[PDB]
Amino acid sequence: TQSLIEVKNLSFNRGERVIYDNISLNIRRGQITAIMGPSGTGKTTLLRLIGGQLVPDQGEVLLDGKDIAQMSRQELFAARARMGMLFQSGALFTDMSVYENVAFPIRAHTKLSENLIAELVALKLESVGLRGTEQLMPTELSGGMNRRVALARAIALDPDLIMYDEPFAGQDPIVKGVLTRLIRSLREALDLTTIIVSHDVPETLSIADYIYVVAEGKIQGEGTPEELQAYASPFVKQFLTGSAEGPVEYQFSHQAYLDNEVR
Amino acid sequence: TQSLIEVKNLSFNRGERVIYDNISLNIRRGQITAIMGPSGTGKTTLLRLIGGQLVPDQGEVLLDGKDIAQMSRQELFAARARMGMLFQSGALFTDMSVYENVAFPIRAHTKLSENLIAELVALKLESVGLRGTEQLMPTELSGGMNRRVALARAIALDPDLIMYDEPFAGQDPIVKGVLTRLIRSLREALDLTTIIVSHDVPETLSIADYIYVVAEGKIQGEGTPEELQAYASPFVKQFLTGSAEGPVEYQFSHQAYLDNEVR
Amino acid sequence: MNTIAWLGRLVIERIRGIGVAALMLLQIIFSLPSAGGFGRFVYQMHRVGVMSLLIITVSGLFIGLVLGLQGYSILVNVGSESMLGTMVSLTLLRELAPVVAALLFAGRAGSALTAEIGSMKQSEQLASMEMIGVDPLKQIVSPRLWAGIVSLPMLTVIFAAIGIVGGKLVGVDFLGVDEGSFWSGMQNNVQFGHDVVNGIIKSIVFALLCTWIAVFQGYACDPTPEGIATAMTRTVVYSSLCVLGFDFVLTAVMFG
Amino acid sequence: MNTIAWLGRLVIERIRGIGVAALMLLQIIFSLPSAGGFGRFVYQMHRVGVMSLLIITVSGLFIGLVLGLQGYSILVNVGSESMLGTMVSLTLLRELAPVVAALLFAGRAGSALTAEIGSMKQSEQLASMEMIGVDPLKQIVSPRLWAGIVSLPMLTVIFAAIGIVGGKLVGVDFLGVDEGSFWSGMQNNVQFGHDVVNGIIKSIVFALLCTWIAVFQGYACDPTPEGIATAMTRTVVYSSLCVLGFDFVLTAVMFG
Amino acid sequence: VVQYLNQELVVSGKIDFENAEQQYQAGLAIIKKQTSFPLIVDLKQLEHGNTLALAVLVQWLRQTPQKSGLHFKNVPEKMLKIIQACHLQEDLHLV
Ligand SMILES: Nc1ncnc2c1ncn2[C@@H]1O[C@H](COP(=O)(O)OP(=O)(O)OP(=O)(O)O)[C@@H](O)[C@H]1O
Ligand SMILES: Nc1ncnc2c1ncn2[C@@H]1O[C@H](COP(=O)(O)OP(=O)(O)OP(=O)(O)O)[C@@H](O)[C@H]1O
Repeated sequence: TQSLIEVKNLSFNRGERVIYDNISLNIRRGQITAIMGPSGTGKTTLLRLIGGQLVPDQGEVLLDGKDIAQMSRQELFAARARMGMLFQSGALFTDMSVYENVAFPIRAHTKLSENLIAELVALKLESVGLRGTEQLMPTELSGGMNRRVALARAIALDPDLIMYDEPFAGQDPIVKGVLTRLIRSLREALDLTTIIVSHDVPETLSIADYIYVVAEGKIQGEGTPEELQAYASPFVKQFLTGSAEGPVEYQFSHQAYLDNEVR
Repeated sequence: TQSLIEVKNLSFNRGERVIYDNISLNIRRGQITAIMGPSGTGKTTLLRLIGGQLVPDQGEVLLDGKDIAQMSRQELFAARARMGMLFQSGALFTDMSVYENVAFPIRAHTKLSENLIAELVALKLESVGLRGTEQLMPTELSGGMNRRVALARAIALDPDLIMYDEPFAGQDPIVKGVLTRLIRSLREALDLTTIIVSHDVPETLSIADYIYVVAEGKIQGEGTPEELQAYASPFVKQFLTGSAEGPVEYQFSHQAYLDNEVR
Repeated sequence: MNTIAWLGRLVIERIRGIGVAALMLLQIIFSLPSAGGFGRFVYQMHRVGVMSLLIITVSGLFIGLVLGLQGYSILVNVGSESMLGTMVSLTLLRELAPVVAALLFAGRAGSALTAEIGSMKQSEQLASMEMIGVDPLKQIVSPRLWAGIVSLPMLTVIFAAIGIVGGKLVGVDFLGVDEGSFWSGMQNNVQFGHDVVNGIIKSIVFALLCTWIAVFQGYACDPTPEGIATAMTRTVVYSSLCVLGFDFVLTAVMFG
Repeated sequence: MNTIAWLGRLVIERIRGIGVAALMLLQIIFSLPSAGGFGRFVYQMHRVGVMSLLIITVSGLFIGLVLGLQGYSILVNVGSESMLGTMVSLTLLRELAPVVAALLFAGRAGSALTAEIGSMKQSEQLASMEMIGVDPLKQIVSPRLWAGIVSLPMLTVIFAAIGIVGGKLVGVDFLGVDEGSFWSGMQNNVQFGHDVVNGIIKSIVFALLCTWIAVFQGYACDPTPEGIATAMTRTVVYSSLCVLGFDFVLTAVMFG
Repeated sequence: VVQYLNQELVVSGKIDFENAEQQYQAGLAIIKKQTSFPLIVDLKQLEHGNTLALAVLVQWLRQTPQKSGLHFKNVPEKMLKIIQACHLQEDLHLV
């Protein structure tokens, strides 16, 4: 319906790189808005542009009308209480305890009594299913359990804009099948708005509500996953199935071979 | 038919880790013999046990009858000319050129004239499709092109036992769809014997000839992918689909919650 | 003339590379104190200070013993070894405690500081902390700076004290002079406000350049962990050119 | 009494930790020479030697100037500064060229060697090389060892020469003594086979302990790149305890 | 002040961790004279739900005696999605 984020016509380019030359996105409420791309793009940089951690150069990032380079310093800190993100590999502080990881955004944000601050962590740690902790460290946590704490810090207070940088890292099909059901339920229960940047097509279309696709500076298609494959150029169609026919090079050069010699 | 490798009853355990307590495998010729497991197992260590780079402790690794801890030092170097492996992330030497990467196992093995040593590299670089190189370095190679050169290094001279440590790293569905067809063709053309350790079920059963599965010390099932799902215990069946029902914990504890308090 | 352009473009980058690092330093110290920073700071001084204490104590001896060996071998043919208590003290107070304790501090805590911040940029804890808005300059960097300014002058004092006591050990217990004479000449030549307090003013302005160059190369490094290890050996070069270069001037001054 | 057990099991590990490293050293030098190793070796000496040349030349001056500043300030009230050419030379020849050029070499090439091998274990080039059977001790380690034994005595000589020339610069060109009494007071007192050749025997057995402890902690480190950076600061501690400790045990032998 | 009398506790307004702790204090002081537990919990006049608004209720249960101290009704179903998400539907009681 109403848009959370209007991305409109940025050219945040890195010197040589042209990346995101002219693009425009719509992120509306309550809906899984997936994004697929080739590796070596600015996809996980794009989330920082939404987050305003990185700074745009020509466009506008409209968090409900207001641009996130125009607000003052005391509004910026208030604006980040609606949005919390996921760091690809999971970003845990390996010096504070796992009880101190998840309580940290509360104490960084607000003052409450200890019998409440210790109370919210024991609930959000149960909502991921890892509750018998709060005593051990981020060390001796298996990599499968690692992102789940980072998920709980992503739902610290109770934001309404969580961005996922590849939830399916290449883990077990167990933990892949775990986080499939974790994602929808929280979006159902807490009425959030998620974006998943992944390359994992049979999971991605089966769970998303809308898929934009960025290749290098352009939307090659959008909609629900039904009218992606209908209106597919044979550059984005081959991106879906991975065929060796299209404008991607499987052969590095084009030559008769029998022209130069071997030194 | 005849087995390349008889793995038989090893207990190569790491101090406290009783990994591979008692297991036994059969790798026969000409056939894709896939292996799936949970992350944090000894799967990529298991390949070193086949490779004899790591040393077993109680079992036997039978390369066509002969154990690979019984042969002498001049037979060991001759035995490794039938087998070449791929290291998960791709193992390129970032000081030698890409012409010097692939020619390196030839010069490390045999003396030939330069008009032949420079000739075999220009063919094996075309068989992966990256032939207009031999001039640039392993740097400025995109990560998608990185494993290819590795593929060449593998099928360097001409071995008949190549082990794959996760060919589908979590790359694009392009490069995933590229290496799907690269794997069979070389096994068809050069009559090899491949093993793929992956977690990528809809690609894995659709391309393998046999799937053993190691969880912690035991085969939970084997056969072709048709009689994996027939004779599936509800520990390996849930490993295939990733359901939250089975002997895997989604909840970390069972405490009746309402017991202790919050400090 | 192209390798000329490569050399030219490299040292042009190193100048700008400094002008960023000065701006990061003025952004740290000109800030309000964070709430409960003292509990962060004392734990930090437990990491940088107390860990390095052993390697400078037992290195305090071996500088002292060789000074107590060549200081004896020189002074015996001239006979006037009423200067043994003075030619152990005045070198150890004026130069080798500012100099050598810096090159050992740039070694351990000078280079372990640029790794710990080099690891925090790569796993993006520092990026994740910014989205929560805790601005990691005041959270991670600033206790890791003030535990380096305070903890180095607390080390050269411990270096110079165990150095002088070490010179007395192989001097009068294994070779033999008049302990009395020793102490006498020692306290009858070494002023306090001219020598010791000038031996600490040099050890403060060494602690600033050895930590601010160290904490910068961890922050403004790159990811790809060949990007950590190229930076942990970028401080230890850049410290030791600026320890000894800044020593000379200072010494000459406070010693016309 | 449990932290007692933690300390007890730690130094039990450090002893075993040595007994592995001696076995790796005897496995390198007692081997047949690899084919075409010289072309590998000369490129390696490019990496360790020639790169470190700048940071020891300009650090050769600042040790020389402070020796040419305190060496003047001491010798003026005693008046007998016919020893300025001798008290610049005999310290720089006997101690500070073996000692200080080691702590600067453990800094740059002592610690950049344990990173380059620390990076090669983690990406498993060293594991991949073994399956081809090229046994990476003779391929990667052994040219990275022999470019450290040869290249350090080629540096202390360049350190001691630019140090003495540096003492002559601020001595007689900015303060002023007899330019005749400098060298004629020098050349007579400083034997060659007793002082310079003993100033190199110390700089060989420093080059062995500073490289073999360095190339070991890269090989027997772990992956997980907090496992590189804990090892690149495990050499620079373990070198400087063994540079200075082995110095004092040596100078009592040749200058008893 | 938005937690009223009549042996029942009615929660109105919004719970947003600045006006959530004196809600916990003022709810606690009413509890200290509401012994023998005939009391019913009302929460019908909430307009927003989060785990924060849930968290103060269990602390009220934690201060009281035995497991079935408070009894719950007028749960506005934004809670009810959360309660099974932390899996509590028998751990606290209802109709
Ligand atoms: N600070 C920076 N800002 C912008 N670009 C950068 C920066 N640092 C490096 N780059 C370059 O830009 C690219 C950043 O893209 P990045 O890998 O972050 O996105 P991505 O490919 O979507 O990541 P992911 O692996 O999460 O999909 C890299 O190729 C890098 O070469
Ligand atoms: N040299 C070693 N030999 C045996 N075990 C080791 C060694 N070093 C570490 N380990 C431990 O054993 C495990 C090694 O398993 P490893 O991760 O290599 O296999 P894997 O989980 O199959 O890897 P992959 O990510 O390729 O699937 C690690 O958990 C580690 O804790």
